[PDB]
Amino acid sequence: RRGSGGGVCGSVWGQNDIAYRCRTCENDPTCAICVPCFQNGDHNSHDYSIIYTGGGCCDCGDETAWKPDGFCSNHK
Amino acid sequence: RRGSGGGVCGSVWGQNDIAYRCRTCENDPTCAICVPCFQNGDHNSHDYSIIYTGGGCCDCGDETAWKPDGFCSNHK
Ligand SMILES: [Mg+2]
Ligand SMILES: [Zn+2]
Ligand SMILES: [Zn+2]
Ligand SMILES: [Zn+2]
Ligand SMILES: [Zn+2]
Ligand SMILES: [Zn+2]
Ligand SMILES: [Zn+2]
Repeated sequence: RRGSGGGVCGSVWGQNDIAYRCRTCENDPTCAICVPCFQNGDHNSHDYSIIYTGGGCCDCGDETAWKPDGFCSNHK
Repeated sequence: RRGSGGGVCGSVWGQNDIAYRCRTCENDPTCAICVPCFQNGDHNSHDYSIIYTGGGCCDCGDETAWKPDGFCSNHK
């Protein structure tokens, strides 16, 4: 199966790449979205943080990993 | 175990690699098959599209991801 199937970002991170955690939007504490997806969505007043990913894939557009209100303009 | 052969393709994609979505053959909207397997199969009149994968692996030969009549000639 493909990582961007079903309208999901799936941008792939290297081990030391930064991304965003958003405690307001996440399904669980391992979820995260890429900086572009964060910047093209609405997380005003959310409890978000820049994190080091340890690799992985962006969850934006995946409703089983991230609340849809937290999707960016390209995956909403 | 082996990655390919044994009636399974398993080709692994990078983030930006293209592949084929075939809505006629897919088990679900996140499935995809690699360009060689698409070109070695029968998708005449199927509703297929070239897509960007976001990584992942080819579903050709995996009956839980892809209808067998959409398997290429090399993965049964
Ligand atoms: Mg036709
Ligand atoms: Zn993203
Ligand atoms: Zn997004
Ligand atoms: Zn948020
Ligand atoms: Zn293949
Ligand atoms: Zn094949
Ligand atoms: Zn097909």
